[PDB]
Amino acid sequence: TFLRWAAEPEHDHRKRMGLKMLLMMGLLLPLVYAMKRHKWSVLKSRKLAYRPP
Amino acid sequence: IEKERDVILQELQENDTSMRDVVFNYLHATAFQGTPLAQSVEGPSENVRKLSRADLTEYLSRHYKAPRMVLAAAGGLEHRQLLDLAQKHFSGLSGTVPTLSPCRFTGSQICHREDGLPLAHVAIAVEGPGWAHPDNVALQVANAIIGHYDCTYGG
Repeated sequence: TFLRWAAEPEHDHRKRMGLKMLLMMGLLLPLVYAMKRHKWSVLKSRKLAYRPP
Repeated sequence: IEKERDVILQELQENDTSMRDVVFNYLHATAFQGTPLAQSVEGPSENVRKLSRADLTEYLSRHYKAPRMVLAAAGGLEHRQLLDLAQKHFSGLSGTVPTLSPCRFTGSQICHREDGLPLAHVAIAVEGPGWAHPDNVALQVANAIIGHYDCTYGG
C-alpha cells in the first residue's frame, strides 16, 4: 500500500476527478447528442420528389 | 361545364409562367399544410377533371346564404334607392353552415430547385396575427419601413 502511494501521490485526487468527469460527461453527452439530433432533424426528416413533364 | 373544364386546364399551364403566383401558392401550401388553407384557389387538375354539377350545387347550396354575404356600392346614389332593390330581389334569398377550424401555422421550408431559368422568385414569411388584432396597423408600417424596390427607381 505504501509503495503504490510512492508512484502515485495523486490517488486520492485522481478518483475525485475520476468521478467529477463521469457525472459531467455522462450528463453532457446526451445533451450534445440531442443538439446534434436537434439540428440534423431537418434532414433526418427531409423528403423529395421529381416533377418534370 | 365541359368547355370551361378545358379552359381551366389551359390556365394551369399558363400559371407556370406566373412565377409570382407560383410562390404564394407554394407558400400557403407549406405553413398551413394539412389544413384546407394549403389548397390552391383554382385547385388540382385532377379534381377539375372529376368535378360535378352536384358538388357545385351543394357548394352553392351552403355558402351563398344571406347571413354570410354582403352588398356594397358607392357613387352618386342613395342608400334607400338600394334598400328597396335588396328587399325586391334578394328578399327571396334563402336566409337560413359550419364555423372555422383555427388554421395553425408551421415553420417549414420548401424548395423547387430549377437551374434552367434566368432568375429565382423567392419568398419568406412568418405567422400573421389576423384581422381584428390591432397591431396589424404597426406591421403595415414596418413593411413600408423596409418598403420595396424594383430595378426602375432613379433614387
